[PDB]
Amino acid sequence: GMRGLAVFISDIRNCKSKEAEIKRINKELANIRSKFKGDKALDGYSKKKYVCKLLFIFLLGHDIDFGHMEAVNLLSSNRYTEKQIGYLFISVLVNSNSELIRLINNAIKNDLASRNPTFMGLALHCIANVGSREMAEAFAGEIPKILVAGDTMDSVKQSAALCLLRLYRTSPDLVPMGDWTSRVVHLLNDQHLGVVTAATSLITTLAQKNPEEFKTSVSLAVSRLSRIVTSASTDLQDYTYYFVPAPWLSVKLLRLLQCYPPPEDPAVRGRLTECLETILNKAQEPPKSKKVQHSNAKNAVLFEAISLIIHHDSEPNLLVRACNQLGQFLQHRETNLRYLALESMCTLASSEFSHEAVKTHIETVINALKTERDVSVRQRAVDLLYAMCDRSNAQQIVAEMLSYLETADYSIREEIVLKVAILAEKYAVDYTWYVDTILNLIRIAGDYVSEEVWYRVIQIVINRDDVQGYAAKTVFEALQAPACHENLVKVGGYILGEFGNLIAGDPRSSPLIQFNLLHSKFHLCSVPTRALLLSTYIKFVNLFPEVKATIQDVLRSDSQLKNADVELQQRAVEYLRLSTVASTDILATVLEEMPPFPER
Amino acid sequence: SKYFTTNKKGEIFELKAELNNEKKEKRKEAVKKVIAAMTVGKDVSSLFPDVVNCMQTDNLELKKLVYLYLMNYAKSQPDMAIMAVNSFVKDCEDPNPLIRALAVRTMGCIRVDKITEYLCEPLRKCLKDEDPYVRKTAAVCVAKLHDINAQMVEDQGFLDSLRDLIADSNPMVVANAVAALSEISESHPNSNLLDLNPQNINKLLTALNECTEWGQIFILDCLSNYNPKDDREAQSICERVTPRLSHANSAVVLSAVKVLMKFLELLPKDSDYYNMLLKKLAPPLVTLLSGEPEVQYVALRNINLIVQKRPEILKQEIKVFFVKYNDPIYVKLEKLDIMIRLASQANIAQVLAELKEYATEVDVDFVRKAVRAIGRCAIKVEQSAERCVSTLLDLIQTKVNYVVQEAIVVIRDIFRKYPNKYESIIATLCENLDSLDEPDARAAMIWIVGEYAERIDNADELLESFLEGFHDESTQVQLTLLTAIVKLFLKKPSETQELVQQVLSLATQDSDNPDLRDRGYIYWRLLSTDPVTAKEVVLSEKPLISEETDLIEPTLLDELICHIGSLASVYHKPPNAFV
Amino acid sequence: MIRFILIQNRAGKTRLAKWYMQFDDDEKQKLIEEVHAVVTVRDAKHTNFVEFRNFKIIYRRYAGLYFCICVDVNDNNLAYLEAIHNFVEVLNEYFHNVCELDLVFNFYKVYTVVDEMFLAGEIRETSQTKVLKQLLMLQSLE
Amino acid sequence: IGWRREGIKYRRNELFLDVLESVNLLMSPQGQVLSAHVSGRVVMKSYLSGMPECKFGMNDKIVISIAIDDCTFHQCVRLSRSISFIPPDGEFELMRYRTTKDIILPFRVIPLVREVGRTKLEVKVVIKSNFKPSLLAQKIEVRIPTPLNTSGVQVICMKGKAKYKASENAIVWKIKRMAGMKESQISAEIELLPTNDKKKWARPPISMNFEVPFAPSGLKVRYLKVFEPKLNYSDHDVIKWVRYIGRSGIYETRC
Amino acid sequence: MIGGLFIYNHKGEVLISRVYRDDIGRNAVDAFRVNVIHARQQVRSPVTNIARTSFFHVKRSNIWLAAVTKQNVNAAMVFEFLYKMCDVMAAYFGKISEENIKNNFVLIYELLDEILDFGYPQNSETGALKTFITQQGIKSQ
Ligand SMILES: O=P(O)(O)O[C@H]1[C@@H](OP(=O)(O)O)[C@@H](OP(=O)(O)O)[C@@H](OP(=O)(O)O)[C@@H](OP(=O)(O)O)[C@H]1OP(=O)(O)O
Repeated sequence: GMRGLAVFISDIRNCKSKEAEIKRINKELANIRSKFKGDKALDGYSKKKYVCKLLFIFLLGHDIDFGHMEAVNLLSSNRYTEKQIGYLFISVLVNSNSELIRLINNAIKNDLASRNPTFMGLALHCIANVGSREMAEAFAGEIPKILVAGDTMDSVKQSAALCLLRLYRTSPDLVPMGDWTSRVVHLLNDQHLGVVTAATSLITTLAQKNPEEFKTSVSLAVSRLSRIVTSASTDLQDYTYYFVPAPWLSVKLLRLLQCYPPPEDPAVRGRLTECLETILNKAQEPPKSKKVQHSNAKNAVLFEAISLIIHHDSEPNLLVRACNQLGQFLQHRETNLRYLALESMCTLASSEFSHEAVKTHIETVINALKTERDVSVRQRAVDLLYAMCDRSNAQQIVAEMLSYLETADYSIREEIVLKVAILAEKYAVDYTWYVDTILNLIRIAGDYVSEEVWYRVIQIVINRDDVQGYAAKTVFEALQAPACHENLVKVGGYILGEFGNLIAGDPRSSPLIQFNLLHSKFHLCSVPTRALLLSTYIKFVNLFPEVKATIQDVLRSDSQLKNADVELQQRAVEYLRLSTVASTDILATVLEEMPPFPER
Repeated sequence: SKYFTTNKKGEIFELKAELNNEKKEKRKEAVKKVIAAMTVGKDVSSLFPDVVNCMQTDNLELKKLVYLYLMNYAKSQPDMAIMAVNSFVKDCEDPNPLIRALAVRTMGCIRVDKITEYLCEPLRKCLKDEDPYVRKTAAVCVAKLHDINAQMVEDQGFLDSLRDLIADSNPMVVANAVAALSEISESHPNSNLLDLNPQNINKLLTALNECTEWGQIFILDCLSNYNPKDDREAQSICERVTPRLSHANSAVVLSAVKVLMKFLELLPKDSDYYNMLLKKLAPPLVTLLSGEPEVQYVALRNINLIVQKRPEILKQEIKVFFVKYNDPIYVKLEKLDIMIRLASQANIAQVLAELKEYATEVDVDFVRKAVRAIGRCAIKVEQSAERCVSTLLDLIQTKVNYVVQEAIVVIRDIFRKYPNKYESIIATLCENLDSLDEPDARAAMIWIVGEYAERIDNADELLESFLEGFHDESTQVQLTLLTAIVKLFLKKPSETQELVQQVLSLATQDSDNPDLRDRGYIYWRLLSTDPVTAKEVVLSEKPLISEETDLIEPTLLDELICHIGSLASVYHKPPNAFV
Repeated sequence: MIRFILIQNRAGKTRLAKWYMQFDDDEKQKLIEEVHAVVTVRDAKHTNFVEFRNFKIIYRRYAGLYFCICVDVNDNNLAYLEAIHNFVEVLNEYFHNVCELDLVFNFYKVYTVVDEMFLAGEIRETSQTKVLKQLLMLQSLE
Repeated sequence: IGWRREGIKYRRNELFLDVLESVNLLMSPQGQVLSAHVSGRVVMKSYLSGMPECKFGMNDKIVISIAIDDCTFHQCVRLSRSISFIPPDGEFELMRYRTTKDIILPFRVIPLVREVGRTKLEVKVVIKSNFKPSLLAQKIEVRIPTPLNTSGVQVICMKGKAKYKASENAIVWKIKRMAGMKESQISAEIELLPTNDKKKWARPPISMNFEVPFAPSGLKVRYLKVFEPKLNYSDHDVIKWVRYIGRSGIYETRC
Repeated sequence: MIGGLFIYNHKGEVLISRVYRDDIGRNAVDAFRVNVIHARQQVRSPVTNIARTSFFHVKRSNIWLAAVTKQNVNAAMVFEFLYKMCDVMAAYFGKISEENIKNNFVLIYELLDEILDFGYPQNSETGALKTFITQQGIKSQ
């Protein structure tokens, strides 16, 4: 290698301070020019190396405002290691100086025009790494030529295809659909799969604006994919990776095919179906290696096939088969596969030919969530249950959501509560179910529950009223946990104030017990809740006279009557003196049943 | 697979060469470089045998580096430090006490039951060691030992071994056995810490004279726990603690103050010690607001409780707590709380001037709390009210939006405290109805039209101005406006009905809020049933809000006085909040 | 397509960076920080895939270096997850049990290896066999 | 000096500070902040006699296609905690900044989208105001884009009002005002004429506009002290307003 | 007492640390990172209680010095301790900055074992420590 490089680097690591680093960097920069300016011209070794150091410094994050001419002269060296560093330097530090750009283009002109594929290589990569407009103008017409010419070497070909692709993404106008097209297409039948792999990328990008121009590829892509996926143990030994034949080219071919509708030639359609059926079978075969690389490679192919199946949306057997294979992934230690499986099923649940297939796995989705650890995976499990939810599901879905919530983290609570409410509204069988859901939603995670939603659950307990006693007891048994949060105390206290009589008969839930329970929440609650509890409290004075004085002395108290809050003190005075002044007929007139709400 | 796990080259192999290189200056550089790698999360565990062999040394700086490295694996995995245990015990009857201690502290920062065996007896010798830096580190080590689970009964030849070292010829040593003692003691059965007590106090409060900055405090804190009997016992206890304007203000100072306030249950002014002690305590506390900003916050959170208990102490000293513009927000705010806790009938003088200062500044949060503060001035001290309301009226004239709204809210609470007094101002207050965005303020005006409806004739058109956009409106305002208008009616029938239909009809028929709906009905069922019994039930003489705002329940306040140093003293919360 | 590839250590320090999109150096630095923040915070219970700005990142951790490919949302996750490993196997053969410092002292050769396997935001060559043979032919030259 | 000429005088020495911030977000339908940045500037409007020396103080938040953390001060600003300057007279920009960390996102947008085959699309979107309840956000708009092949649309919303605009392929929902710590919903049943004929609907994001009375970066002004040496008045004599306006920039949620 | 001492950088990264009680794991370091260092619209105070765990902190240029416990400690002490550690460090290597911290990892571990045993604040004014401390501080300007 270059000793002076290795030393500079070792000195930079031994440095015991960002001071000393910066000193050793400024030292080298002086030395480097110096020697660039110096009267004695340098050997290739030294240019090559000092450029290289400049690149290094740059990659540590420091500025470099010279070197560029020296990097450019290396281009014209006939020594590979010298070219390589010059080409790397200009690829990493792109400078504006249109004097240099012209020189760089000469070098590329020569190297390309040399017939040396290493030099052709460096040239094509430089172009491809930099993609300058000026580079496009110099070369965009030549690259297709090199790509097709009968005589250029495979490695050059590969490098030229992807070069061209980049020229097409940054400078499309310098890449008209000339005459090379079909000769590009023919590359799909090359023996060197690296070449095939390169061309497929090119063609894919080209066929998104130019479908008719490359529509020839479909047939040759199907042929290749099918020969590939049926290849034996001892076939494509180069391109077999952990017993999987040509996973990356397979993916790519499958992707090219997503540019087009189903092949129009029946026989072709058939070869493609045979093909996918085959991929789909291999997923059912057990691993040939216990190494995760094998199945990741296999599944990459599977999933791209699954994508193709979705996009064609035309073979219902395949969609169904795809669902079921996805479903078996949901029960896997691989977080990666769990994740991708939920992802693809979610897509699959919006096509008729697959919607009901997806519904089939409800139970597995729920069991996966019920025991999942990656939050992104839980997230997506819940999104699937929302996707697959209808009338047949609503209740099973809601019940498990609720169940999951009882012991849920926090990460996920917010989303599920929102979902529970929404599905409840849309799919409520009967009023009662709904109320059973909401009240329990509120008991478990009322901190996330909307006002609109708790307004509604109260507002509903009128119209179809026969739920009042249930509501009353539920709210009660809920409230009597030491745990217990605010929007419960709100709905809890509103309901018991209004229908607590239906549960006062039980001595486990007497007026006095109801009351104290509520009051053991009171001084912990925000002031609007206490405004509400104060109304509960006087309703209690009216319904239960057995307990009017326990209540009056919580009202006569200082902390109620001299309350800093206007509404609290207003109510505590208005109510204290209601229980005192007027009649008992009056009191009962004023705090009666409370009329039912109107409609939408 | 095991890519980059390569052992036969890379940075690990390189550093291993240098840990084995025969020049101890290059080996020192290895061990540092390995300490620097742990610190950047590199797995240097591979090297542990080569780094342990660097301890086979004369050079001090070298052993020192290895102990550091071994101390990093104490907490990380205590299993990784079970493998140099045989030559720890060796390194604690060593020549040089610097090394002796260095095996004891590192033995006691390891957390598994392979530690009981080799250390039970060597620590027995570091407490009987003739060098006090080792007995400083043995004392703290005895404390470390209890930490690891189980009671043990050879442990009751260890508690006593500690009690010995409370009696010692070194304030560093004794003051640490003390720290050990109270801590170990608070995994609590009752009668622990030997009540050879009348004596051992004399040993603590002598140590405290000559003691280090931090030795004093472990002392001070361990006293307060105990209740003396009778009575003049208390006297000299407290006459020793006197020179605490010491080193570590405020830990020293406040850990004293803690003691100097549990023992203020004397027959007080039978002998004026009480009057001596209280003259003393003002100056030192005052000094802690010169200290540093953080240290202050704590000081003030204690001062706050202290001022509520023994208000005499800082009564004369309010200017101490005036706000500096550059004070962090949290020192500003606690300053403010206390400024009002001390607002005497006399110092409202500048105190009020000192808040007009604050409400004109740029820190919007602090501005607001300042004009609240003026509020609870008018409310605490009755004779300021007139001048507070004047100031408030001035601030409102500036037209600074946030100041106005805060002021209006405060003015409402003042009317409630001093009814039928500041009524001409109402007219000038309604002038600013244009620019009240915030719910609170709108609710205050509305309540103020109130309540004084029968004073003002436009009152209807005013209250009607809100019925347009009754929704869009804070449910607090809605409530307040409901109540406001039933007042209007309960003193002007015929006149009001123009509108009062609307408002009951909007709470009852239009509002989704069930609490609000309730209230419309309740009022609808009073008014449209009994035209006089309603007046009784609403317009009753409400009692006067007495200033309960900032104020702690007197029982809880004594709990927190018996804690003044601690965390509970900052949270103003009992330790039940964190078991 | 691939937008960029990074190799980084636990500490945040970059050991390789190859960009297939226009960014200024300030931005390149910001992205390098952002990626470190996202990836060093995840234990082995997390997936190897995570959304990142308007793209996503496939990553794997070999000891104390994180290999990271940032790609388009619609690109195949496992394809790239295994591209990474295929690349690491090449690196491992080319440097005979590769270690972090190999990528430091030979940093300019690392780019050679990359351009072999990736060009213009796409997989170029996947064959370990071919890549090594080219690489060793390249090394023998002057 | 050279930005502040000699012998200025005013009966009434005032100054105004306007903190003006724009907040940008991209977010996943799961609520993962993919990118976010705030662009800000403090604008000072100063009417102060003489040559006032000013000492300005603020909280920790600012440190001194890809957003970079940055801060740029007026030519007048000197550095040392705190910033100090003799300001130009009237209005000027004291500082410009950009932050990327610890941004306060005024709203969470939670989309629920459901492609029923190829003929109906169901869209629900809930927005949560994520700030102090005592504060109010205004000029809220939610803009929910629809696919091109949209036959028709029916929309229900309980708060504000909304409607489908076909030239813009968008449901546009408006809320005049909304307090912190509230929640709101809209539902939409969109009908689809099925062309396509290749390519699933490539779905553009949901975007919001709003305005809030605080700095989504967290910037808080703590002091601004005026010291005029020659003249008659002091910092106690100077009237001072602060305003915070937080505006939406590109505030996007993928659906 | 002082059950955990961590020093962060301007991004909530643990630059260097030393636990003193097993009663606090990773769950501590994160809480402080998430709620204090990357705090949103919260009432900042030098002392915070989250997860039933208390947190003290000071700030130096861009550096976060934290101190942590589940005990009912002498609050006043912690800050007093902490200002002296900063008195110590700055007298070994000047400015108390992310760089200078970074240059002196070996040294700082050493001040820590010495300045603080099992969490108990010990004799920690410069001159006393010239005996017990072997390293020098890499001062830069
Ligand atoms: O490091 P130094 O001892 O100063 O030697 C350097 C230099 O190394 P750096 O410039 O990279 O530090 C050369 O390169 P290497 O071969 O070590 O990589 C070179 O030596 P060569 O001429 O053999 O290349 C040269 O010249 P010299 O031969 O005179 O030592 C020069 O030293 P000067 O700075 O004294 O020219």
